[PDB]
Amino acid sequence: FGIHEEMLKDGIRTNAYKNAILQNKHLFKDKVVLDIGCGTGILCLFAAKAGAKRVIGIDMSDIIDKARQIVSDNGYSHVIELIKGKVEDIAQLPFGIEKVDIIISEWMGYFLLYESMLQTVLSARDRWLRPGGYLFPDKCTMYICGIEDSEYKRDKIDFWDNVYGFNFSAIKADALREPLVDFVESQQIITTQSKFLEIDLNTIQPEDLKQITTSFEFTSQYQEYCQAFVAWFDCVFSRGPHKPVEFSTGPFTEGTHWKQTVFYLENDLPLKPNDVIKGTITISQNKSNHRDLDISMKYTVNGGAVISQDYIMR
Amino acid sequence: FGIHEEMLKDGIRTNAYKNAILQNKHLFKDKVVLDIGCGTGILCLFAAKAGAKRVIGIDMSDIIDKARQIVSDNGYSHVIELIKGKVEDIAQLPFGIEKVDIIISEWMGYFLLYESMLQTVLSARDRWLRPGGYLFPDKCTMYICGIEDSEYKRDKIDFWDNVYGFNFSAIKADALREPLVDFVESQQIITTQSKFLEIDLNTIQPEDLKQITTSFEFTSQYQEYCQAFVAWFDCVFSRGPHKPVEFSTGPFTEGTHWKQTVFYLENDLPLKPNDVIKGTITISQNKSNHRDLDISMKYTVNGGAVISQDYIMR
Ligand SMILES: Nc1ncnc2c1ncn2[C@@H]1O[C@H](CSCC[C@H](N)C(=O)O)[C@@H](O)[C@H]1O
Ligand SMILES: Nc1ncnc2c1ncn2[C@@H]1O[C@H](CSCC[C@H](N)C(=O)O)[C@@H](O)[C@H]1O
Repeated sequence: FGIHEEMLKDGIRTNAYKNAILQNKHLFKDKVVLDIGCGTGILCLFAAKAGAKRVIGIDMSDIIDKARQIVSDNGYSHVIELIKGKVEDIAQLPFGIEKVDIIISEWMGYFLLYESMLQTVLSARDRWLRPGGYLFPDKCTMYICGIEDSEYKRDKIDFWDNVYGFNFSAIKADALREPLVDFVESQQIITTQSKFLEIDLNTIQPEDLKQITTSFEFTSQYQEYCQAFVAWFDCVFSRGPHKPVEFSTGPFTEGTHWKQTVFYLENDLPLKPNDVIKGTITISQNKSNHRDLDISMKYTVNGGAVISQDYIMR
Repeated sequence: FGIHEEMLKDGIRTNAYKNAILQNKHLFKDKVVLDIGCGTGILCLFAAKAGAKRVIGIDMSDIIDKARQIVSDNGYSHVIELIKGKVEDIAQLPFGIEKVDIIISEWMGYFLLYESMLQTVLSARDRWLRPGGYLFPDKCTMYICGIEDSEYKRDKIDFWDNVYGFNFSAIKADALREPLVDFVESQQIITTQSKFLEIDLNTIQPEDLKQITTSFEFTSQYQEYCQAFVAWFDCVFSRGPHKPVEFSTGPFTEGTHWKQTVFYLENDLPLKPNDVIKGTITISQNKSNHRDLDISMKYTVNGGAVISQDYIMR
């Protein structure tokens, strides 16, 4: 339903795709393009307008029926073919196509990896992408920093101490364990930013994602309390475009429907300028429900004792 | 997860329940209370504090495990018993309880009836409520009026005419068929209000809800275009409380998590003062997906020809 309105109205995201595709007619002319999760078909339309010989869109949604009408209303029924189905249940691609030159996908989830189609795209890549072929986009980088969020933490967390006079503190750890998807103001940031993960769709393998372990390090700029870490991702169309096309979901630039991801700390960190926060973040699917994402943090401040907190995005 | 944060933070709703319960200790003292869909247990806690002998909460959610801890942390483990389960799959109530004096429930959905627990409450009533017993709340009234919403209609509807130069108009009827749950400003209202439905939980029967047919009539106050109808409901704890307790989800009062429900019109209505809009609204569950709600409108303006529009809440 309205899920497609949201992405189309996400101007930062859609223009990034539009520019990467339409500015590179030379790369798209007469090629075979596969759009994974085509939805309403806007990306397919871009690729057709850019000169592709064939655009094959896959989507498991019933949106497909109306996407075909949109393709026809814009004159592309001979170029764009849409398939209702999960990518995993496609025997052959139509028209006897066996390899494709370009895969377009919008796979990125919240916190990049939450309920993402990454695995589906990697399988499509392994089954169909010709050697040397291109993934639009193909590189995503995650960043993390520390913020001051005293107001929002007292409202979302310490609310549970006294609810109409009752003690609801038994719920507090469950409130803390859920990362919040929300916009953060950049003036709340009180540390440098740390690139802590890069995902390269040209090289990554499916088993690399079973469990992600990574490191992060950032530096306090203020005498201040830190109540949360905030994380976002930048996405780059790097291989293929004549010039690289980029967009960010971070707080320093116009918002996107992914917002940012806020990880509330159990205990506020009192930070002095030049204090160093460094640790590891481990990301993996939840054992009891595979749609859920387990995120585990272990870090220190100036070598202090290890602080550890576990989150579940569900 | 955070669904319970939302209702607790809904002050209009929670205070209405708190006042109806805690202001009527005389009615609750030494009685047996059933809370349908108890969640975190706040309503159970109110009923216990009001003097109930026994409070039985039912919830099909795993929230129950933490709700039991909250009950214990507030000293009520001997009064409040919680059952994980659907009401439809409960053999006997515990402690050999066979009848109950009061049913509390928060059954109201969006547009009152969308994904509501009404049917579950009526079954609990028929199985367990003693003759003459009370339902908290027991009366809900729906209201509807016409609004000016030219800005939001051009953004949510005529957006589809031209999307990055492409014609997406094939989607426009699907955008119009989805009612929007959103807040409306009262100064957008340009008609009188029409009570079009009342639900009396003391008397209503399950088969009465298979298909609801009702009438509405309201009157234009301005020379203006009408782009949508807006609907909300008021809820009343009428039988039981010493004085009636009420709350509204309408635009003239503080917002609630139910917001209001906006029905965009296919064709704007040009209204003159004292123009009369009258018709029928038919509400029933969708044949192909029973979670969905079909809403059909047929109306006239000053006896003009019949205008009809169909909506699906899904
Ligand atoms: N395994 C899978 N196989 C096929 N489609 C999938 C899939 N997993 C998710 N999808 C589909 O991928 C889409 C991603 S939303 C992307 C929408 C489109 N690019 C636009 O801008 O409108 C969804 O519509 C969903 O139905
Ligand atoms: N058929 C059914 N049987 C038992 N519980 C149900 C049910 N249908 C819905 N529910 C439960 O009813 C609850 C309604 S939300 C009400 C929450 C509570 N009154 C509070 O203020 O926190 C949900 O938690 C849901 O799990």
